[PDB]
Amino acid sequence: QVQLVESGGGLVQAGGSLRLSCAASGIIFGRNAMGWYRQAPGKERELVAGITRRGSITYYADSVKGRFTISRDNAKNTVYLQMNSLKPEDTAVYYCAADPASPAPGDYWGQGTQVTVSSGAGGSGGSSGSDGASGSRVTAFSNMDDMLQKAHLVIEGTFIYLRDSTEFFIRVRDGWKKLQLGELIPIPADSPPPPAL
Amino acid sequence: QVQLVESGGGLVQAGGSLRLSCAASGIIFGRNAMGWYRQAPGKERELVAGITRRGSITYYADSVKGRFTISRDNAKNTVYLQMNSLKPEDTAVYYCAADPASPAPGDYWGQGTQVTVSSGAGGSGGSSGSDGASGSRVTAFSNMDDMLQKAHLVIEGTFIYLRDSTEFFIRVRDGWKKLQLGELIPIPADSPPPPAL
Amino acid sequence: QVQLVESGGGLVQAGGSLRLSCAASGIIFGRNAMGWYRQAPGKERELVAGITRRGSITYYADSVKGRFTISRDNAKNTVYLQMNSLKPEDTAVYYCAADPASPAPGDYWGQGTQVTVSSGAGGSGGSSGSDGASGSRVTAFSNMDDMLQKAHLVIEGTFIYLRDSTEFFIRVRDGWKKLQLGELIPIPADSPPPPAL
Amino acid sequence: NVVIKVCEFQFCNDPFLGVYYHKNNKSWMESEFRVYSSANNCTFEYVSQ
Amino acid sequence: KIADYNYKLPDDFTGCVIAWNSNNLDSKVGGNYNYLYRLFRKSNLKPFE
Repeated sequence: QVQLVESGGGLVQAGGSLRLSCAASGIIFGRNAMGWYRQAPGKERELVAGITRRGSITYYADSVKGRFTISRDNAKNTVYLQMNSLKPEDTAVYYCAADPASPAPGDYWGQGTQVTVSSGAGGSGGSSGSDGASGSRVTAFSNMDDMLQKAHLVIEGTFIYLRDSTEFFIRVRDGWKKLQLGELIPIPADSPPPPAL
Repeated sequence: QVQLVESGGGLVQAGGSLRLSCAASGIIFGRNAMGWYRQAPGKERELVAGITRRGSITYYADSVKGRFTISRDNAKNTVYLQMNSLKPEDTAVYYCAADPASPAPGDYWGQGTQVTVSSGAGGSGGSSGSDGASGSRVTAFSNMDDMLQKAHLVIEGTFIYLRDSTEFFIRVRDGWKKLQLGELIPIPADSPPPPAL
Repeated sequence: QVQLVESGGGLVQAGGSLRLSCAASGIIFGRNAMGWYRQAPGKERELVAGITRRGSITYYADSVKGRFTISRDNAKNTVYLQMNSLKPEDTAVYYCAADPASPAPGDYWGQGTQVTVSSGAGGSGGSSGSDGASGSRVTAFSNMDDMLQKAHLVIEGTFIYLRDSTEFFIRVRDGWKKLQLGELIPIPADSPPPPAL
Repeated sequence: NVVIKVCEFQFCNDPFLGVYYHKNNKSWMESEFRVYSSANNCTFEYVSQ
Repeated sequence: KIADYNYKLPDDFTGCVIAWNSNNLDSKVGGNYNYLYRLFRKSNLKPFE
């Protein structure tokens, strides 16, 4: 719902296509697919387009057109979101999520992604659609630069994870531990062996 | 209460003795007395013997299916379950739970341990191999295959155990990292009696 | 409310002046007043003094016979707590606070610090109740002794918070995983930098 | 006997089996799933036969 | 998101709902795609389509 995981976006040109990837909770993941919500300071938040599972048939509002295509590969069980025939009017902050429901203005779904078409008005890390939610145990900060904030209040004994840089800290009495994590083990393809125990 | 950890068991012959080890939350583990509960119709959820908190008065249900001993020491106590003069009817999957407690299948307060009062079979091959109990930490899976094959609905930042590998790992960007070990201390219920501080 | 770090105090003769040291918590730091609380093991926490921000207006209670002075810096905020004209009757355990607060041992402000006036000795007299000899040795670990001895009296898998180092330690299935050492970065009450983060 | 099964099935104006049981079938407890567009995954909650 | 659709736990339900506190077992919920039902409909919505 919140803490959606996305890749892609940045600066693209009008025409062509842009393919975004997303993975999410069962609440989002298991529904029709993942489509698009977008907003910009000059554009009201709206549901752009969606799908009723893979087929030739996809749908979009007349408020914002585009024969957008949504698909799922089997090679990696994620959702690919492809926007076709982009125009500068498409520069917006995007969120890659299923069509039912909608992010609240009093909530923030995942990090988001910024997409800008033939400009460069987006794709600026640290701003909205590149600043949002991800996982934690007790608290998390986006960077060390952010975590610092606990050195500016009497506050200790915090289980800290840097949700946006995948780093592991404890805020301890007068200090922070700077803890080692080992090697990255890449996520493999779906295969059914688990009810084999 | 859910969350029992069982150990011991294995392949024993009739008579003699067999001691079971356990660990559990303080609502169970810290009790001066724990008893025997098992599943396998014919002797189903029966507590047939036990022993006092102090003294050596050993009691039994008029079914006479043995007279067992609850090993306890009122000096930083944990309980070990000692069975004496095992009968063929004492073959079951066992839980190590407090005397009024009733662990049973349908929700599984842990996975138990197998006591076979004969040769062969055992807890999924001689009672030495896989099969965990339950989680503790905020989420856990079982086996390597449990995770590796379908842990792709796992959102970045999630802190997860594999308590069938003892693995401590964190979901990071498109994979996992391990914490592994910084120091190793032996398994609980080692020698609770002399550190009577 | 929970956590306040106190030091300073000591043995003085009636008269003079005395200052406390404190890494002042937002509980009290940000208040319009931060003055004193005092208690004695014969009598529960009482108001001592508070202050109106900006100006020479202070108030003190008849809980003390002193004429204690509070001053504040309203830019690069810090509070100056200085006792003045201490009388024998002012012997007490002191904490930093405003007149109102929600003290409790569950809302611990640590141990505070003892101030003795013309006693000619250290200690905490004027008693009716107990506070024992504090000590250590507790299920919710307060020592390294506990980390080794009592690690054996808990379930396999738990995060253990050490309130005397504010560190987390991890008991795991079939062992232990200690977290790595790091940096000692001292705690200020506050510092100008947060809006630049 | 009544077979209630859910997967991607087809029926059209030219059925492939939809010929009166004079000389065909007179029993078949299997569904028609010889013709499907494929790449589907038949899964069920419950079926009966 | 699920209280408002399909199955809740009605008074005329033949069954028990058992839930307990365990941190054992995660994932494998998102494997459904052969189970979908409508939000917006003009043709009605029958429970659990």
